[PDB]
Amino acid sequence: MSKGPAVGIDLGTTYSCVGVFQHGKVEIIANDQGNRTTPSYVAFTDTERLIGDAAKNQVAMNPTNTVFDAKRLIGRRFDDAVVQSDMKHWPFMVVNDAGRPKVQVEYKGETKSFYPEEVSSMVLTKMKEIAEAYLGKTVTNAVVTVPAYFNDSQRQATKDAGTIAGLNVLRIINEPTAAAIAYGLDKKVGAERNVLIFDLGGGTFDVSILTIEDGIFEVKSTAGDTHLGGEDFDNRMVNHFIAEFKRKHKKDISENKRAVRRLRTACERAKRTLSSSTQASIEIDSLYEGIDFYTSITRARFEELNADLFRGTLDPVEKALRDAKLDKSQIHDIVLVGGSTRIPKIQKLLQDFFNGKELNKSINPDEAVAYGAAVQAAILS
Amino acid sequence: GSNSPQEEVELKKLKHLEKSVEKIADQLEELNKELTGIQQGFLPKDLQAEALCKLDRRVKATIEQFMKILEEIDTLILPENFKDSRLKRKGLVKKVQAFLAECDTVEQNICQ
Ligand SMILES: Cc1ccc2ncnc(N)c2c1
Ligand SMILES: [Cl-]
Repeated sequence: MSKGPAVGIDLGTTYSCVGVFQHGKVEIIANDQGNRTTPSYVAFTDTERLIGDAAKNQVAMNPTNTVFDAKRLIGRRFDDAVVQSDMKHWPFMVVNDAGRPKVQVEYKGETKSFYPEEVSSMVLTKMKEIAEAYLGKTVTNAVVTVPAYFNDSQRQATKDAGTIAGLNVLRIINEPTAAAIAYGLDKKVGAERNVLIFDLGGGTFDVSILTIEDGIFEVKSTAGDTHLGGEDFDNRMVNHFIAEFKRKHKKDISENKRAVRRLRTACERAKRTLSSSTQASIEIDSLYEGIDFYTSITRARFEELNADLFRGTLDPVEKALRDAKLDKSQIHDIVLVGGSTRIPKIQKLLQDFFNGKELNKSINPDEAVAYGAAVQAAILS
Repeated sequence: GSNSPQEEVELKKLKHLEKSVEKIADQLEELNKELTGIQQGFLPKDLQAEALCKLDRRVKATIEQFMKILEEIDTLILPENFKDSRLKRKGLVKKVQAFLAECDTVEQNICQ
């Protein structure tokens, strides 16, 4: 294979995305399964190592040996409050190796430990292979994104993950900076502009305020909730339908894991439908004890069930503005990143907070960060 | 006697699912035959527990495949007038559920 162009990779907590700037435009590259985003999952079995969709697809089968959330560990010390808190909820083992966290798994019948950058290199190897499979050319150069709050150790470890994956990391750039680059906010004529990045996706909520003066990006403030996402909105819908089944049939489906999973999957789909329709219907035959569950939910009810969570997204916005020493009227551009920003109520709440100001939302919010990184990668080529 | 072309679209998705169920049911049948073999006791007893527990990954893969079939079936919306599609969906869910209860029987007899 001949030498290909440089790529932009958004290394995410739950999913990763790879893009390429070619023919004057960014193309978001689909994986082997035809998916534009790949789960940041690595599975270790008795026979193989699985990355992405193949790793996520077998998680139920191999929960302990399926690693995810490596990004929550990368560049951190074992005794970090974040590492110690997150550990309680992971099915895989996290061990201490001289102050450093390591994931401990069973791989081909052997106990093996991996540093978070070794796990993240496996995900980066997959993104590199996804790019090569599409282009039909070798891929070496890439721009990899990191959250704006990442420290020196977290940034170095992400760069190290790229080096292990055989990538030449051209630059490491902030996720909110990548999103501002995607919308070309650094190319707009005039004085300094204040940009608010509203990132609600990949199981985290990040609000960043940037000051772009003569194309130079300055992080003024970062705020958010590290454990907020679409899964929280799904849980509210699941709870609504569990209560509804109890009211209608006087039966509790909650201790039947398969019934709860069928309902949860149906709610994830229903939530997505409610971003474009005002009603979503669900038909689940023989959900529990032979009872068919045929129901529906309106966008209004979904908004009612999640009213506190949606409104609560404005608290890190106000905190970011306060820390940046800025009034909401001083924000020139608002950018929506993450899949959950597709929710019409979230858009409505945010636009109303900014007194009817139009939102930058044209670029697919799941792909905006890889998009900006692909633009940067082409610029640095 | 008001069979619609639109219902043909639905019945085709269901038929495909029925075929997928047949392939997974064949894997379950093979697992059932292997589980039965080990139960005979021709293996050294000190090694019976490990052979039974070696069937765990396969049983779990079978369960997962049936769960993914149910999740796919659950995406279907069939109007009340699609009587034949509703009966095929119902029959298929019940068949998968009876296969899942057989998988559960295997899980209760291995790694114990
Ligand atoms: C692709 C897609 C479509 C609609 C959505 N609605 C809400 N949250 C998401 N994460 C969504 C993703
Ligand atoms: Cl593609």
